Amino acid sequence: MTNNKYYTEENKKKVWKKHMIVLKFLEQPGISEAYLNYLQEEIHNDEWIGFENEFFEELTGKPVINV
Amino acid sequence: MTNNKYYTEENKKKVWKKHMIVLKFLEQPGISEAYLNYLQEEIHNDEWIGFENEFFEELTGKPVINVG
Ligand code: NI
Ligand code: NI
Repeated sequence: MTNNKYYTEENKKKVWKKHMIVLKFLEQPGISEAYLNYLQEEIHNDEWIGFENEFFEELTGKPVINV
Repeated sequence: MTNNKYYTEENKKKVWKKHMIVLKFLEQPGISEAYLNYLQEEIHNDEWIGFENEFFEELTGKPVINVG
């Protein structure tokens, strides 16, 4: 069974760093409130499956990572 | 700038999912533009030293990840 195309070490590193970039953006004024309102809207979208812990941590201001 | 002590598989999976959540937020009206503005203000900030490639891929709309 071929090795992963998507969830790869290089790609996990790239997402880690790009997530740092976006995270500083989310803390900007105006943007913060909109991210929050978006998160409140999205937890009720059943398009996401298996994402419950992450939505909660995001909604409650929990640290991104543990540690 | 990090020793990668918390760069663990569990945390990588967590950051993966969260970044998917945020990615859908960026596609909303207004937010993509605001994000590009932010990145433009941000390019010459020595806050992102060592982030150059990621920053550039983000600014030029290059894919989030590399399929191959
Ligand atoms: Ni609901
Ligand atoms: Ni510069």
